[PDB]
Amino acid sequence: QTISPYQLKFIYPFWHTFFARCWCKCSAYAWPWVWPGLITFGLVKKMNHDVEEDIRDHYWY
Amino acid sequence: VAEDIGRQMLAYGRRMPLAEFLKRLEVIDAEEVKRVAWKYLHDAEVAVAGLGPLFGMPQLINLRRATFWLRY
Ligand SMILES: CCCCCCCCCCCCCCCCCC(=O)OC[C@H](COP(=O)([O-])OCC(O)COP(=O)([O-])OC[C@@H](COC(=O)CCCCCCCCCCCCCCCCC)OC(=O)CCCCCCCCCCCCCCCCC)OC(=O)CCCCCCCCCCCCCCCCC
Ligand SMILES: CCCCCCCCCCCCCCCCCC(=O)OC[C@H](COP(=O)([O-])OCC(O)COP(=O)([O-])OC[C@@H](COC(=O)CCCCCCCCCCCCCCCCC)OC(=O)CCCCCCCCCCCCCCCCC)OC(=O)CCCCCCCCCCCCCCCCC
Repeated sequence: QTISPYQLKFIYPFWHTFFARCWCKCSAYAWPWVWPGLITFGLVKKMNHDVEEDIRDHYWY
Repeated sequence: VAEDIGRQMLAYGRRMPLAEFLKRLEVIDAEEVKRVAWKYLHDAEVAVAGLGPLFGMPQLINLRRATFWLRY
């Protein structure tokens, strides 16, 4: 059974189910994408902190 | 004939004589057909029912947009 698109609300259904769809997508991506990203971000900071200290142990008096 | 009498008495409230029907049918030409179809059938809603091996059936929207032409 299918209804003609000229006889349906076609934007309200998107928002009626917004919270359920957003929960499903964001829950799926959390562990696999976010957890490795936080680790990569931290490594970027540790790297930049060791570069500065290494410049002063060689050039500063 | 009896079916024609009874059916017309309920539908129209009267029986139409044969001569009247033929007079109304005579003055309908191609330009009057175009007027009526443009008003009721052109770019209109359709309903569909089917049964059997229907793997190659058109989409409802295909049938809906075949009610108008893009040529002209
Ligand atoms: C941040 C940028 C992104 C955009 C903004 C953010 C996104 C949301 C904006 C708000 C739009 C949605 C409004 C609510 C829903 C409306 C439809 C509807 O069904 O509502 C009634 C419906 C209930 O009604 P109903 O009684 O059940 O059914 C009634 C209908 O018959 C039901 O019938 P239907 O379901 O078949 O549909 C009805 C139909 C009929 O709707 C109408 O009423 C017809 C309206 C005709 C006009 C259409 C809009 C055209 C606008 C173009 C721009 C202007 C041009 C003019 C010249 C401008 C010159 C400056 O609806 C429409 O067609 C919707 C038209 C609006 C489209 C959105 C336009 C947004 C942008 C506007 C500005 C342009 C962009 C900027 C560029 C220009 C400036 C630089 O309620 C809902 O749908 C729930 C509402 C809750 C949802 C809204 C959530 C908002 C918050 C989330 C977003 C937060 C920001 C972004 C976060 C993410 C990024 C970080
Ligand atoms: C420097 C930059 C300059 C760039 C400028 C280039 C030109 C840009 C053109 C922009 C056009 C935008 C409007 C698009 C509407 C298309 C026509 C339409 O409504 O189709 C309805 C047509 C039938 O609708 P229906 O709902 O099935 O039936 C309703 C009625 O019951 C059916 O009632 P019916 O039986 O009376 O109707 C039968 C149907 C006949 O239906 C058919 O049997 C199929 C019709 C063919 C598909 C529609 C034409 C568009 C196909 C795109 C081809 C692009 C090739 C790219 C190659 C580039 C090489 C560099 O009648 C027609 O539509 C006849 C054609 C009308 C005369 C020609 C005007 C339209 C041509 C549009 C442009 C294509 C030529 C560009 C070539 C570029 C070469 C450099 O829809 C389809 O066939 C479905 C798919 C359509 C896809 C459309 C894609 C549009 C893209 C156009 C852009 C062209 C790309 C140019 C690239 C340039 C790079 C250098």
